[PDB]
Amino acid sequence: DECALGANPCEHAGKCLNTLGSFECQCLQGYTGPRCEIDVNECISNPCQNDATCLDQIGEFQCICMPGYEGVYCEINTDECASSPCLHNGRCVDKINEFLCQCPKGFSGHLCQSG
Amino acid sequence: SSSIFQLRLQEFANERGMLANGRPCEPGCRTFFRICLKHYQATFSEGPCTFGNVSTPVLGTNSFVIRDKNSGRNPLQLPLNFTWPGTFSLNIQAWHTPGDDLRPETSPGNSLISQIIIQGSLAVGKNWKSDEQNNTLTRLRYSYRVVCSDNYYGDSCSRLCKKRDDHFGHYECQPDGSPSCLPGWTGKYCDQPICLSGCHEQNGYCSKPDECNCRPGWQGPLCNEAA
Ligand SMILES: *[C@@H]1O[C@H](CO)[C@@H](O[C@@H]2O[C@H](CO)[C@@H](O)[C@H](O)[C@H]2NC(C)=O)[C@H](O)[C@H]1NC(C)=O
Ligand SMILES: *[C@@H]1O[C@H](CO)[C@@H](O)[C@H](O)[C@H]1NC(C)=O
Ligand SMILES: *[C@@H]1O[C@H](CO)[C@@H](O)[C@H](O)[C@H]1NC(C)=O
Ligand SMILES: *[C@@H]1O[C@H](CO)[C@@H](O)[C@H](O)[C@H]1O
Ligand SMILES: *[C@@H]1O[C@H](CO)[C@@H](O)[C@H](O)[C@H]1O
Ligand SMILES: *[C@@H]1O[C@@H](C)[C@@H](O)[C@@H](O)[C@@H]1O
Ligand SMILES: [Ca+2]
Ligand SMILES: [Ca+2]
Ligand SMILES: [Ca+2]
Repeated sequence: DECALGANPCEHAGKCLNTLGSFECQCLQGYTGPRCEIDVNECISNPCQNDATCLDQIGEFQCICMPGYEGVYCEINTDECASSPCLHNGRCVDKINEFLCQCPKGFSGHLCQSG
Repeated sequence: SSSIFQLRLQEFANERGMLANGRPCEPGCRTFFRICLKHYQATFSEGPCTFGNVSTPVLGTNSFVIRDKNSGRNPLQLPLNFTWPGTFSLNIQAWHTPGDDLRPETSPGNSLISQIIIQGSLAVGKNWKSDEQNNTLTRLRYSYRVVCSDNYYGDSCSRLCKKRDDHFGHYECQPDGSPSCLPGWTGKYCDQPICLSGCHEQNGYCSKPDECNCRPGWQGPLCNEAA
C-alpha cells in the first residue's frame, strides 16, 4: 500500500510494511530507529569482564580479552598448567598468560629438566 | 564501514641510509611503510592487528617529504567493522625492499629500517592530530584522525542520514545526522507539509505545502467557517 508510493524508507536494507493509514520498518538485525538509521550498541550491557574491550559490531558484540583470558565474556582464566608442562616433578604455577615451573633442588631451566 | 581511520605520512628522514641490523641500504633505502592498527594495550604487545593493517608502495629513498594523493594513496585509509572504541594502538614500520614496488610486502628480500609504537585517545572529528618521532638514526612526521564514512554522522558515526526529496521526506543532512527540512516542510523526517498560514488546526489540513483543505462541515479560505 504505502510502501508502493516511494523509494524504500527503511535504511540499511530494512523491510517496509504498510500499517493502516501509515507505515513501519522491519529492520535487519543490529539496526533500530523508525527507519532503521541507528546502529544498535550491543556493548551497552557491558558484557566484557576482566578489563576486556567490547567492540560494538553489526548485530553482535565481541569481547577482546586481556592476554591470558578466554571465553565469550573473557570470564575464564586460561589454565597454562593444563598440559602438565613441568618436568622432573617440578611444580607448575598457573599465572596470567603464563606458567611458572618451580624446580626441586638441583634442577633448573624453564621446565625444570636439567642436571 | 561507518568510520575510517585516516593516517597521513608527512616526512621521513634516514640520512645515512641504514638498516635496523646496522647494514647500509644499498644503494639507498627504498622505503615503504607497514601500518598495524589495534585496540589499546599497555602490556607488551601480543597478537595480530585487530583493527586492521595496510602496506604502502615505496614512497621514497632515504630522506623524503611525503605528499598527498587523493586518488600509493595518502592519507591511508582503514575502514572499520565496528563503532570506534575511543582508544587505540598504532604501530608504524619503515622497511627497505630490494625488489620492485608492486606489493613490496610480498617481496622476499625485505629488511626493517625502524618502527614506532603509539597508543592513546582519539575522538571522531575532522581535526588532524599531529605527531613526530625523532631518534638518532631516523625521523618520522605524521598525522591522523577518525572520520565518518559518507552518509554516517554523530560522535560515534552511528547515525545514518541520506537526503530525500520525495513522498517520504524533503530534507538535507545536518552535521549531526538530523534532517534539515527544505522550505515548507516539518516533522522529524520532514514529511509534514506546512499548511497555508492561518489554516484551522483542527478543521483544515494540507497534503501539499502552502495549501489549506477543509475537513467535512467547513468552508472559507482557512476552513474556519462552519457549514
Ligand atoms: C624532532 O625534530 C624536528 C626537526 O628536526 C623538530 O622540529 C622543530 O622543533 C623545534 C623545537 O623542538 C621547533 O622550535 C622548530 O620550529 C621545529 N621545526 C619546524 C620546522 O617546525 C621537533 O621538535 C623534534 N621533536 C622533538 C620532540 O624534539
Ligand atoms: C592483515 O590484514 C589481512 C587482511 O587485510 C589479514 O589477512 C591479516 O591476518 C592481517 N595481519 C595481522 C597481523 O593482523
Ligand atoms: C565485518 O563486517 C561484515 C559486514 O558488515 C561482516 O559480515 C563480517 O563478519 C565482519 N567481520 C567480522 C570479523 O566480524
Ligand atoms: C548485554 O549482555 C547480553 C547477555 O545476555 C548480550 O546478549 C547483549 O548483546 C549485551 O548487550
Ligand atoms: C601445555 O604445555 C604448553 C607448553 O608449550 C603450555 O604453553 C600450555 O600452556 C600448556 O597447556
Ligand atoms: C581494549 O582491549 C582491552 C584488552 C584493554 O587493553 C583495553 O584497555 C582496550 O580498550
Ligand atoms: Ca497506512
Ligand atoms: Ca552495533
Ligand atoms: Ca592462567
